[PDB]
Amino acid sequence: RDAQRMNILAGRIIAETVRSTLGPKGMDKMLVDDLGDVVVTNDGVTILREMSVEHPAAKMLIEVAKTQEKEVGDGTTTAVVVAGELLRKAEELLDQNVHPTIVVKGYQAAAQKAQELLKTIACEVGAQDKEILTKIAMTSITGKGAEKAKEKLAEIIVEAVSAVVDDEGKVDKDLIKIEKKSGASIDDTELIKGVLVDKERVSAQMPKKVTDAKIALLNCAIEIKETETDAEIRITDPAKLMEFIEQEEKMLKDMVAEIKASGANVLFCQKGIDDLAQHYLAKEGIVAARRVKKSDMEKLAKATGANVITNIKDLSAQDLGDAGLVEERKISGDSMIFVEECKHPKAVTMLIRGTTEHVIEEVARAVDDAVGVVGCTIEDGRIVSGGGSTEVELSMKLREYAEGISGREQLAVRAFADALEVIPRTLAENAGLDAIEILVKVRAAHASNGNKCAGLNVFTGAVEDMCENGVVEPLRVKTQAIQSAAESTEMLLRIDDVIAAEKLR
Repeated sequence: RDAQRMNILAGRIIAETVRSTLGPKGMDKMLVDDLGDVVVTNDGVTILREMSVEHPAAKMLIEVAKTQEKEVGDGTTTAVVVAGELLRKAEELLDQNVHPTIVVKGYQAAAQKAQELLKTIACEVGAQDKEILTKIAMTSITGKGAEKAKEKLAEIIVEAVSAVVDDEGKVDKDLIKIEKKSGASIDDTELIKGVLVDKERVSAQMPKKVTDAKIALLNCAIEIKETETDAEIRITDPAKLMEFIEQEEKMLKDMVAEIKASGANVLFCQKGIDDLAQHYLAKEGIVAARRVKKSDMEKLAKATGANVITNIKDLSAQDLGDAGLVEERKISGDSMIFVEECKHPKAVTMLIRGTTEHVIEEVARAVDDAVGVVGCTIEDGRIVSGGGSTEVELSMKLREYAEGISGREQLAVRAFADALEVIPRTLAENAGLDAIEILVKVRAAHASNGNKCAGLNVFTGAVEDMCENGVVEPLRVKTQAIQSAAESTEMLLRIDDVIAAEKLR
């Protein structure tokens, strides 16, 4: 009859299914299709990418989740859960024959007020505090499962982001490369200022350590060259077969000789190298190598100011780079070259070691997500208490602000505050504790002059300080969550007419 009555209860099917999969714990409810492609993965946004939709109302809430994921990378599921909880409470007031106009404005007023309340609560942090940067790092890796040396990994990751601090105060993830190389264990983890490579020197006669070496890049290969124009070899006299072998002796002499005249102590190459070319580099004594990714040939020139040289004949001194200290040694595994550059570090890297290929890949994913959490703090410089210790504080202040709004509509803004208690309730139910007798203790810590960092810890299972245990989350995730949640609910309250048309392009 009314239709709308049946669409409100439809939204209570997606939020509940993606409610337990939030936080450390969370059982997976896989609804595989008839094909049988089971993909057990405790994830939320992934469930929305492969699932048949029943009503068009459930499709609009997916757009706001994708735009927020690429910009943040985490916390998008915290909005759809709290969103659905708001519609369930609105039914208590809908029965009173309330008009949607006065209801939709009640949430916008409380949401707009929360934008100013979340600022004073956010604590300021500098780009050199070695006490807050270390806590936010260890909190993210704890959930990965690596009790071998998580304390050391938190001290090295903070030393890198704290050293590549540009003048404007931003941070680029491209300036931190990753290297997956097996070793003895994680204890051998160390961050080198530069770039490593397992390509050992082809000849042992080459120098083992050279200080202030001129880097030289060659985009072409060191083999038989060929003119850009069309050309084909033609043989008719069998006596000329020996001249071709002798002709290469001259081309591979004056060409390679120019490298030494330019003052190039180190050389690099991508493709293979001619067999006879190994003799020229033996008498001169210059470092060389082969097989190098094209992407690596760009960071070296960008990190030192060098320029690629496609023709050795057109080589110059300005195009040469400047290596800090090159040397080949071993560090619990296969020997590798260390092309360091501490005189002016423009792009560092990171090396991780493990016992097996399956172990390094696990921690390899944590270093990427860790930079995202700390990467946004250095840019904004504002953080808030974690563990859901932000909504319970605002809910008590909105009651005072709701008193100023006279008339028979103050109950609307008040009902929105009571619905924000779902965050501390989900984490409490997953821990196996009652969420009715514990909600009173969290209020004592925020009564009058209580601390502004109290929260419930899932591990210990009792109210503690988020700053002491190390629980903390960015501020941008909270602004976008309240901002998106404030606009997401509008998609349901504003609409008031079923669309039963035909032919819509």
